[PDB]
Amino acid sequence: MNPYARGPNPTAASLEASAGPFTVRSFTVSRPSGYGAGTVYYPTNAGGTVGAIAIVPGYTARQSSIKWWGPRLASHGFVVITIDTNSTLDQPSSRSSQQMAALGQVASLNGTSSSPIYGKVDTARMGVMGWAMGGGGSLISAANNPSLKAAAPQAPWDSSTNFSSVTVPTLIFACENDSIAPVNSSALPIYDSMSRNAKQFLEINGGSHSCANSGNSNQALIGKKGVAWMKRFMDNDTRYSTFACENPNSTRVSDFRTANC
Ligand SMILES: O=[N+]([O-])c1ccc(O)cc1
Repeated sequence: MNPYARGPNPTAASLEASAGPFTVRSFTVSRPSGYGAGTVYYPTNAGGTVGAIAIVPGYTARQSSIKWWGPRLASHGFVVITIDTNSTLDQPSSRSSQQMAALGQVASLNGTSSSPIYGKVDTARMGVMGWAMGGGGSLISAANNPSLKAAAPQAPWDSSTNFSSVTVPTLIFACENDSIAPVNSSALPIYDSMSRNAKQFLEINGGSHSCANSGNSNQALIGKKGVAWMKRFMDNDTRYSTFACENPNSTRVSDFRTANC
């Protein structure tokens, strides 16, 4: 009787696949509200309203770096907006404001009859993702908006690592050999600061700073985990509890931690 459960029962194979069960379409945002540019990905056949996820790139970067998440997540039953920031050189606090503005605009479009996502979104169920400074921005978003249902930043950085205010379920993807935002001074301290949430830390063996970006060679695992985390926590969908919470016990993972999951 979970009103938010969508799609067939998951399997490892179905979550590792390039595409989930639903057909995906996309469109460009005509007039971004409070951010630079956006692409919205959505399922055409999810069978009920779905939650929305906003995804932000890192410093200097654009939608291309994070775009693979759009179809991957949308095909499992989410509306996903990938953004460009107002400036490629925006810092994490500005990136958080823009991420939240993008979620607001998804809500606007859900109420706009000419939009392809008209009536497709449950605006009460939202999540945040992003790379590097965009990952820091996602954590700021979560700290400031505790009704967000999930966060899953990748290779995050912020000038502070104290995210003890975050009560939103948070999965941190990290990249072992990150030279930009080293794990030991960025992703791991951030993970360790969070005391009141379901949380997880998944470090990719040998990964550079771009190890969770479009074109990575761990899309099966990373995509399984991101989808599972969003499903479990955005949809309250306990079919995904093991996928969300498990240690993959994988040679592709150099460090795994989880708590309250
Ligand atoms: O953009 N970032 O991910 C950064 C920026 C500066 C820094 O010293 C470390 C990481």
